[PDB]
Order: sequence, then structure tokens, then C-alpha cells
Amino acid sequence: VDEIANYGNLKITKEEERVNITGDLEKFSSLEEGTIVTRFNMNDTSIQSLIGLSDGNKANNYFSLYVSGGKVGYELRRQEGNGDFNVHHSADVTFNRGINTLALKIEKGIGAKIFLNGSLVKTVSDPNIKFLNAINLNSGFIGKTDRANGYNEYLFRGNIDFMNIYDKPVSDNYLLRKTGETK
Ligand SMILES: CC(=O)N[C@H]1[C@H]([C@H](O)[C@H](O)CO)O[C@@](O)(C(=O)O)C[C@@H]1O
Ligand SMILES: [Ca+2]
Ligand SMILES: [Ca+2]
Repeated sequence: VDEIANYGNLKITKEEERVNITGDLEKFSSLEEGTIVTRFNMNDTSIQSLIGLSDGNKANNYFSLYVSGGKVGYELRRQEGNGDFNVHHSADVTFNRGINTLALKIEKGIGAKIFLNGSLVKTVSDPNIKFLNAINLNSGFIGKTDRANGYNEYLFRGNIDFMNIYDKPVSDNYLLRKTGETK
């Protein structure tokens, strides 16, 4: 494989560390499809954004790939007051106590798949699936979704071993094998 963006070896134990990838948005802003593969260790059980790409200074205008105590999912929201929507695809899963590996796969005209620890944990069949191209972005973060001020930013605590972003779907086979390294 070959990523358009590669982040790794990150420790996020408090609010301020906390990885600002805003300066990289031009790489992701036009993606209608793609894949995110990330290896991580969570410390809390609340909804935590592993990666949040968001507008503003807005409340509900964001992409969020999140993990929970018992869930994995993503949101793509808008906001703006014209063509507004709230997408939410998630799955009940059981994580390793320690290190976990997930992948979100988006394929334009097909839909979405979520992988975790070498299993396909969710299939979304949607020929009209949307991705980053569908919202305006002015903020990017690994470890939270940047939101207005009174809205929950899904603060992550723990470590991120790696975070690879691709501009193409990427085979199920590869994704099963990479995430499967933490089966
Ligand atoms: C992944 C998920 O379910 N997100 C939802 C969150 C969480 O349930 C709470 O923030 C948990 O405290 O709640 C909302 O009201 C919000 O904050 O915008 C709606 C949003 O879709
Ligand atoms: Ca853990
Ligand atoms: Ca903020």
C-alpha cells in the first residue's frame, strides 16, 4: 500500500497533546472515497475520536472516526443549513484490552466497511455514500473532533501507534491482514 498521510507513535494523556493535523486538510478535503487504518490503545470507555476533521466553529459539521468501550463507528455531519445530514454507521464490538487495529473503508458508489482486529465488523451498502468532499473543513485533529465550545469533542486518551490515510478504497484482504495482526 501507499498512504497520502502517515502519523505515528503518539501519546495523548491530556487535552494538549492532542495532534493538530489542520495543516494537512488539503490532502483530504476532496476525498469522495478512501481508507483510514489506525493502531491504538484507548484508556477511557467514552466515545473518543481517533480522528476528527471538522468545520468551525460549527456544532454538527464534522467527520469523526470514533471508538467506545463497546463500539466502533464514524459520523459524517452537516450543518450549514443547506443539504444538511447526519450519517452514523457503527457496530457493537469487543476490543482487546491492549492494542487494537481498525480500518474504515469508503468506496464511492458502493458504500462503507469497518474492520477491527482482522474481522469485518460492519458493512454499509450505500451506492450514494459520501466522504470528506461532502463537507467544508477548516480543522483537523487526531484525538478529538474540534467543535464549537459547548459541544462534546470526543476527547481521546491513550496511544496511537499509527494512522495511515489512503485516497483509494484498498482491498478487504489487505485490511483483514493488517488489522488481523492484533486478532
Ligand atoms: C457518536 C455519537 O453517538 N454521537 C452523538 C453524541 C454522543 O452521543 C454524546 O456526545 C455522548 O456524550 O451526542 C450528540 O448529541 C452530540 O454530541 O452531537 C449527537 C451525536 O451524534
Ligand atoms: Ca487499553
Ligand atoms: Ca474547539
